[PDB]
Amino acid sequence: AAARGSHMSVNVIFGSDAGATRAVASRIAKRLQGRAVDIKSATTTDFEACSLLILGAPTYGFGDLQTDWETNIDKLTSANLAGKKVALFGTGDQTNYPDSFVDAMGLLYDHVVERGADVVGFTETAGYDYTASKAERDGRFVGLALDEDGQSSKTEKRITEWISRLT
Amino acid sequence: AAARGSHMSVNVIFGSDAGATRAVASRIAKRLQGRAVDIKSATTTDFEACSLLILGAPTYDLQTDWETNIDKLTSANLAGKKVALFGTGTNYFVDAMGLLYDHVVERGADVVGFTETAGKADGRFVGLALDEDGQSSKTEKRITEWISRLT
Ligand SMILES: Cc1cc2nc3c(=O)[nH]c(=O)nc-3n(C[C@H](O)[C@H](O)[C@H](O)COP(=O)(O)O)c2cc1C
Ligand SMILES: Cc1cc2nc3c(=O)[nH]c(=O)nc-3n(C[C@H](O)[C@H](O)[C@H](O)COP(=O)(O)O)c2cc1C
Repeated sequence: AAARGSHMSVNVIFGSDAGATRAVASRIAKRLQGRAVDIKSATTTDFEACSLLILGAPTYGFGDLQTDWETNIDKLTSANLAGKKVALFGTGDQTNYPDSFVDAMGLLYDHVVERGADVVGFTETAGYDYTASKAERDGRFVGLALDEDGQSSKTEKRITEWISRLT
Repeated sequence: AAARGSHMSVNVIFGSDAGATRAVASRIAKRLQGRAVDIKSATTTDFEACSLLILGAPTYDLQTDWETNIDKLTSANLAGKKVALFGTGTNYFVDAMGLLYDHVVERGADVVGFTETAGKADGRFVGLALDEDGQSSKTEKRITEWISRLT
């Protein structure tokens, strides 16, 4: 008999290549008393069996989705997300990639809106320096944009402010 | 933020018309730190979002709500999932358990919690057969032993 893994019905599904998003997802999971699930081991049930779903991904290549997310994107497209509360967080480097900043978060946003999820947790682009981002809509981000490479000292505050809006 | 409803990953989907199975499922869940879900309000997610699935039904001979809602069972991915069965049933025994046993086996759910018939569901009981009508003082003991076999 295995534990559910968290008290609250929160599933944080993430992808990571160098561990930055993995650590951020675990930090987010703790605050909401949720589970941190790697997209490589996630199931469609992980997308559906939660009252609040949070998807996280870094941006790799030329503004593309992280490789595990692309391979496992079926688990997302085959999940019933209609009317489900969904939030997004993205890791990226705004200094070295100012034209494709957290672009993978925008790719995930398009994918969950098509499946009918109610997306919450929009953030402002004020403290960020970037030229273009697929994660930007109406002058704001579709979720929490974090830069562990050059702005790690601000992620702790950004996570604190972002979560308070999700509850 | 809503709680999952149980600490352990156990979902007890049951069916009851008079309240006998309902009460037994509640007790089993409390002991296993699981959720008790009526099949009328159950979801396919309730079938899949657990490491141990426990299906309960009275014999009336499947209970009417279970047949009407059998979609949720046939459309749930139980392949390789651990599933256990408990059945409620002198005047007649736990026949609906066997109908529920066949369904989960057809889905591909590894069935556990087989029970001795010493007290249509070989030579061993496929799950916890409970007779609340005339043997209720032994149901608590039968549950105790059954839980030991599941852990
Ligand atoms: C080859 C490569 C391409 C990247 N492309 C982008 C990009 O287009 N946009 C962005 O915001 N960050 C980009 N980054 C930065 C990463 O997304 C950032 O380091 C992130 O924190 C990595 O998360 P992880 O360590 O969990 O994999 C790139 C990094 C590398 C190594
Ligand atoms: C019409 C009818 C048929 C029944 N058929 C069976 C049967 O074949 N086998 C059995 O063991 N019990 C049978 N029972 C007994 C019930 O399964 C038993 O009373 C059970 O505890 C009912 O559970 P519930 O009150 O949660 O619905 C039947 C009861 C009724 C009213």
